[PDB]
Amino acid sequence: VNSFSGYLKLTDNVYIKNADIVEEAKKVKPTVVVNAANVYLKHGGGVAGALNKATNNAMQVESDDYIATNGPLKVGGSCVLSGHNLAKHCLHVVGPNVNKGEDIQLLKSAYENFNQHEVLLAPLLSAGIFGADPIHSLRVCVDTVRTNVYLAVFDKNLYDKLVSSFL
Ligand SMILES: O=C(O)c1ccc(O)c(F)c1
Repeated sequence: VNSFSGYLKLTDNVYIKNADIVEEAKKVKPTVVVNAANVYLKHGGGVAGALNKATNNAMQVESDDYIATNGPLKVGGSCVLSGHNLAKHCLHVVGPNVNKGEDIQLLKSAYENFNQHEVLLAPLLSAGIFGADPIHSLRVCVDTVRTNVYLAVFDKNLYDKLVSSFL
């Protein structure tokens, strides 16, 4: 049994809810929240800007030190950093950004990072400002992630379309 409430069950291991990820993390304090990161860990908009704003910019300060030491992530890759006031840990995962021309086949590689964690609160990778089709992102999630994932979908309209169209 875990703390997540109000989710619709899609599969054995994937759950979904219409919720602002910033507010869900604050309520649950999950072991892992996933950030929709870029390779530079520059958290300016979308899930990253909102998560980072909720940490009062402490996520960005920590991230800048990580990049200064290690250099940029790979598209499809990840790193584990602090969850600050939102979670124990933040798993920063880089999905491909269609608005930069990145290979959508890298979305499966991105979701494979989730399998290193037993339970996660996450957004749909490569959705929203990353430019991918969220229906596709949910299909790749279900077909790739084997650990227990609780997906927070920001837009109510999109949430209802993802549920209604789910195979
Ligand atoms: O899921 C998203 O796309 C999401 C969530 C919260 C935000 O503030 C945002 F800009 C985007």
